[PDB]
Amino acid sequence: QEIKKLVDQNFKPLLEKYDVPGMAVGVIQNNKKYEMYYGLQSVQDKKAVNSNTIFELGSVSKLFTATAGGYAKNKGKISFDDTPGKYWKELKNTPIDQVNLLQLATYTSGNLALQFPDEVQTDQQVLTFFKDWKPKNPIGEYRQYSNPSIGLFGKVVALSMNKPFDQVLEKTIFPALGLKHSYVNVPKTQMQNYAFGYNQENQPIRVNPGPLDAPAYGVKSTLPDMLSFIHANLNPQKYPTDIQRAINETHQGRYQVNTMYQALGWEEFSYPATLQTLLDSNSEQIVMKPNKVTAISKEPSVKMYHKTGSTSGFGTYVVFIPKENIGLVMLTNKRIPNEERIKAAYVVLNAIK
Ligand SMILES: *[B@]([O])([C][N]S(=O)(=O)C1=C(C(F)(F)F)[C]=C(C2=NN=N[N]2)[C]=[C]1)OP([O])([O])=O
Repeated sequence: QEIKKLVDQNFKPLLEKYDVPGMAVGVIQNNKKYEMYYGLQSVQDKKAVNSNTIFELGSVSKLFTATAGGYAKNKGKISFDDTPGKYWKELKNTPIDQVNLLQLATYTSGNLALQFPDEVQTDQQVLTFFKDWKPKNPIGEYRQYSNPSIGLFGKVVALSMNKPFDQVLEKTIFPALGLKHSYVNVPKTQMQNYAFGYNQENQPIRVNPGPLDAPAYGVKSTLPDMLSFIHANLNPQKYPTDIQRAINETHQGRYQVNTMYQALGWEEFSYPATLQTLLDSNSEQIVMKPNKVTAISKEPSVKMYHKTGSTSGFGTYVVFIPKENIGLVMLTNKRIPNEERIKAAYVVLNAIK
């Protein structure tokens, strides 16, 4: 009743403030979905954002990679104590076959940065990168937010399931989540629904191919689909047994970096959380530098979870709180500062609770 008015108060000004052509905000509360749409999926085409608009999720893709890993661990196909060598035959007995599937997933190999270097691109020279991989920091002790790390994990998960990564998500994970319009590759019959992203010059753009892009930042979805994914995270008991387990796996905190608990993809906090706690989670320091991990001391009673994502032309934020049975999704076709994403959501979900 007030939900639409709250989103209007808190999300709608951001379109003018950052010259964002288009935005989709979804709220799910007590199993009722609310969708709110603003502006255009394509400026040049004057095509409006609607329930069919496909946006790039950026690193919110990692939540799908994490979920696919939980599914594989609960079908017996993998173990999070394993190392890559067990699956990627060409890496076995190399120094990367010393780091385990969990550590890759949660960014602790000691020696992986946010990107593969630009020169790495083909299937052949990704293999060579990890062959010549040599340690630096103490395996398992330092959190380094990393596309190569989680990418490796996804590629491994795919190996364990026999099928390439793109097929794991589209033939296995997305259907098991009831998602009808989420893709690693947008088919031809859906290109008309794929938004333009818009860069900082407001030029229209879409995501560039890169090494192990699919598992790290390569998923595209709609607002109804993302609201179903949040529904699943809030109420997994209803889903097939194996995806229930996969989902519960993604909620288990593994370590803390001060006040952010790292789960499989999801960031976890004690609920209620202060706004500032939610922001610090995505600081330069956490995001860009290595940081020393600490074991979980206070196991939070009531937990919330979040994740940001960005491609060059798109912004995503996703948040849910199990015990309040509430969640939010924001999708945009121009990046806005992570902090503005996190803050508007804070004010809406509080105002409703
Ligand atoms: B993720 O979405 C990964 N972010 S990223 O920083 O590695 C990244 C970006 C961008 F800089 F936008 F974030 C963009 C692209 C891109 N590739 N082709 N077109 N754009 C790839 C990676 O997590 P967070 O939210 O922390 O940035």
